Amino acid sequence: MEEPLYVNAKQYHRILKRRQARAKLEAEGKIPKERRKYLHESRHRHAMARKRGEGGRFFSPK
Amino acid sequence: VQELPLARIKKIMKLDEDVKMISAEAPVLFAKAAQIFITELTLRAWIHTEDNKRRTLQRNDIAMAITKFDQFDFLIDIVP
Amino acid sequence: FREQDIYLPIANVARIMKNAIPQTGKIAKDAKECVQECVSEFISFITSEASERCHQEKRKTINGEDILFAMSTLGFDSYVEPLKLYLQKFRE
DNA sequence: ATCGAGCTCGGTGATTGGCTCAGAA
DNA sequence: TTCTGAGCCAATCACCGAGCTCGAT
Repeated sequence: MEEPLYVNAKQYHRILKRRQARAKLEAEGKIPKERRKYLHESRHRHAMARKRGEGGRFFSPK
Repeated sequence: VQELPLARIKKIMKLDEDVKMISAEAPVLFAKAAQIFITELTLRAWIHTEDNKRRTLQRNDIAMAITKFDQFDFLIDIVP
Repeated sequence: FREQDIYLPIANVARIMKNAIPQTGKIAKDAKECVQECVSEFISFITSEASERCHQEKRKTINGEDILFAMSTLGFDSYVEPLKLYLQKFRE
């Protein structure tokens, strides 16, 4: 991961420092390495709870 | 009419420790900028979907737009 | 750091994505996930230039001019007016 | 004076998964 | 062809925005 003027001239130097910023966050802080299947325990329990119509969809009146 | 969470745009800017106070107008500009960005990225990627005769836009469609436009050069180590 | 703390909501992103295309069209999940990452990089990218130019002028608050200037600097000079325009129909 | 960080609070749309067949392969 | 994976529904609740107080420029 590295290159010189083989990228937008205008943009070059920023990309560079932003590489630094991330390489920091990675090294130290917390950048989630992988995506979670769901985001909130409760919205999962609620989606699991909902009555479902035909086709695995939610429902609607009749 | 369109929208995007202003609060979230902020939360994202403020990931940087160098970035301390932020004006009100800023996220508001960014809402629209991101909107134009997301809009004109997708637009470009879809060409590559139609080129290939698919009806589903996919990750690699995207990478193929990034590589074909200088203005998007800054996403290189975002999408390998 | 949670996902909700560092990306725009996915459905907000898809919504817009879906507008950009044939109404009949489809979009991969991995596609949406991807733009979502990008847009977050785009946000951060303009900022670090703005933060540079904004602290370079001995100020402490990133404002309107800052962004727009950063955008000219990085080749988004095309976005500049339509924002300005859209910047006169929401403020006072 | 103005203009932002950081609370709190209440109103609301993003989040969510199973079945089906577009459509990627 | 085979068979993987996106769209489709709408009810809860985390998060957003509109009010605040306070301390800075």
